[PDB]
Amino acid sequence: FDYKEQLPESAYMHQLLGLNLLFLLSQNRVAEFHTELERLPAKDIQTNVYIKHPVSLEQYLMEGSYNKVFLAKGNIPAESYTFFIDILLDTIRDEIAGCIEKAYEKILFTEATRILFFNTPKKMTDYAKKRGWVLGPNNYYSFASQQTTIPSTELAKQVIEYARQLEMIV
Amino acid sequence: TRPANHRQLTFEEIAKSAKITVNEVELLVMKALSVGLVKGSIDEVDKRVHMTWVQPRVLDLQQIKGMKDRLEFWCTDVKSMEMLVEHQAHDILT
Amino acid sequence: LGLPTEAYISVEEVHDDGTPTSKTFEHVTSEIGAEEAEEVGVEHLLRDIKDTTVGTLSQRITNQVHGLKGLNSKLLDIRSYLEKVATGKLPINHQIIYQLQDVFNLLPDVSLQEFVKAFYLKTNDQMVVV
Repeated sequence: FDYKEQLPESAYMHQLLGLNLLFLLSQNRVAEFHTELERLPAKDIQTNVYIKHPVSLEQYLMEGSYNKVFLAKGNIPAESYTFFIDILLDTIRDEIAGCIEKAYEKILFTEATRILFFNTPKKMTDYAKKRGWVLGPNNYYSFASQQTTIPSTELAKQVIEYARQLEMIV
Repeated sequence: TRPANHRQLTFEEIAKSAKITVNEVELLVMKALSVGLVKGSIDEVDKRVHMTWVQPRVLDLQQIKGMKDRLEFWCTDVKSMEMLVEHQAHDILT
Repeated sequence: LGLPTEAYISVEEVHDDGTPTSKTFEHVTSEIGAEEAEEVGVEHLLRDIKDTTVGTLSQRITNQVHGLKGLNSKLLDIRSYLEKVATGKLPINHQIIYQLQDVFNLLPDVSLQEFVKAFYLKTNDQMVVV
């Protein structure tokens, strides 16, 4: 992006650039992701494939079409886009979790396996052996939902503050 | 014995105490209130008794020590709020 | 913290609890009040170091702080007496124990919901006026 006038156009550039975008998505750095997209020129977002694919993955992931995100696995412009697809699957699982523990009531074992695209059923225990949302009640996958006293001290602080700014001379 | 925080007495609690099945705990609390020993009310839809008072009696040394401990805790609370207010209003105390 | 006058009156009577009777004093409530002919004098003598007979917010906050001072002092006195009674250096006074357990009886509850609701409601009204 810097020595633009002097540097000759490098056709062997978009590959690494989009691979960087994929890396940002992989480590859930959405802010930096969109900053670099903005840095990129406008046309490349819709013309090139190397960049379009990471753009497509991020767009799908923000919409919530995780099924499309997964189905995109086979669709990869160049094999270089590797190991970040894997870190991206891991991060997607983490985000699916985030959803589950922020806003659900309880997910049974079969439905947890269905929703979270875990590893083989035997390792399906994964992410409960790792995150462990206080699981266990009734069925081991009860999800243990992770969902009134006057704050007298704080109210006293604030009211005293009113009095202080009203009585001080200024 | 019970402090005011949870002085709500349940009928099952009374029954497990002095041995009467829970259909005359109402009459027991009735007579208790009538004699002037305990003031309050009976809310039997949810089966509870709100005792707001008790006939003060003569206690033992152990019970007086219990009261002393409770006074200690109360004093700690009072001093804490005292210090907080005096520290946060230092400029407007005449 | 307190008034300078404490008043007593002599009472000899057969104690209800059957403890041996002796001629001892009993407290009588005391206050300080003045005729107008003496208010005209006290006011003049104290005009130099007087406190405004109106609630300046600073004075009212001072009054509340002093109230907390006094409550702490009284609670310390009660605790010291109870400690002496428990350890035995003093005999038990049934009148004092009666009054203390009545105080505890009268302690209020704040965690109760239909009081927190009311407190929030009126706090909000007061702060709309503010």
